[PDB]
Formats: sequence, C-alpha cells, structure tokens
Amino acid sequence: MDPPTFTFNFNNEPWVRGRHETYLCYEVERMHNDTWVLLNQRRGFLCNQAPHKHGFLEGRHAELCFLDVIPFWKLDLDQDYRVTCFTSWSPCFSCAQEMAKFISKNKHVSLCIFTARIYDDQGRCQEGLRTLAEAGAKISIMTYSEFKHCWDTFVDHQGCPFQPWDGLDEHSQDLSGRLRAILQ
Ligand SMILES: [Zn+2]
Repeated sequence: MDPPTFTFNFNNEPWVRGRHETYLCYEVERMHNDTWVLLNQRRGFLCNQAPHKHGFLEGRHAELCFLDVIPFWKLDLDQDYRVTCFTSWSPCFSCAQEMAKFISKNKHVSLCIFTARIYDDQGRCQEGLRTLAEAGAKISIMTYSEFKHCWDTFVDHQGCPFQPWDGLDEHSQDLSGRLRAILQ
C-alpha cells in the first residue's frame, strides 16, 4: 500500500469527507495446540470493489471481499487460528452479520477487528457491531499501536518510520468512548 493512500484512508479525523472506500489489512496466526504462542501464517490487504457493469453490479464491500479470499485460499480447517483485521471503516450492518455468521459456523477462527473510524449509518450499523461482538468477535478502535503496526507491515514506507498525525490519540480516545457506548 502506498503511503498517501494509507494516510488518507486510515486518518482518524471524524470527517466523512472523501473516504468513500474501506481498506482492510489482515494477518493470520495459527493457535498452536501445545504452547501459548501464535505462528505466522499469512497477511495481505484489500479494499472494496466499487459498483461496476463488468464486475459486481451492486458493488462488493471490503468485508465481503475479505470473506471471499479466506475460502481454502488459505489452508487446514481442523486447527485454531487468530484472524486480525485493520479496517479504515467499521463494517456495515449487512457485512457485520456476514462476518458474525462466519465466526459462528467456524469456531476454529478467533476474529479481532480493529477499525480506524466507525462507519455507523446511525441506523442498523450499531446493531451490527453488537451482533458481531455477540458472535464472539473482538471489535476495537485502532490506536497509535495498531496504526504503527499497519504502517510497518502493510505500507511501502521505503524505510520511513511511522509519523503520527496531530490529534491521532485524541480521536482514537473519542472513538473508543463511542464504540464502548454502542456496544453497551
Ligand atoms: Zn458492508
């Protein structure tokens, strides 16, 4: 992922101004049946698929595309895995139920979703996040740590260390208060 795209998409300044896409970075770690440790399996990122006459007519949300790539495009099936997602926006109502379905029917997948901004259409989105948590997914807001991790792991930084934008911590704190209230 190029630096301008990351910084533009994962900036946590409340404004819904220009950010019409949803980027999603994922990491997969095998549980390991004996010890306490996790094993690196794979990683990657993706974004939504805008409506297109030569593709998905009704559009393809990043969350749906993510679930599309999991299907045995990875491996195993009888092992426990940790799946972590860093998304620029939290899932819509429809994608939340879809992800909640996945983790409910699988059991061998621990899903942790870290989001930069909280979609919240003020309608059913809030309910969707409660459904995902009910399903056992960890839903949390990205802080300095998650932003830096993604920068170091998913960005072509060309050696440049991560440089936090002003207010990152502030917006991160506020969003955390809103999410905690949404859930409970
Ligand atoms: Zn969606």
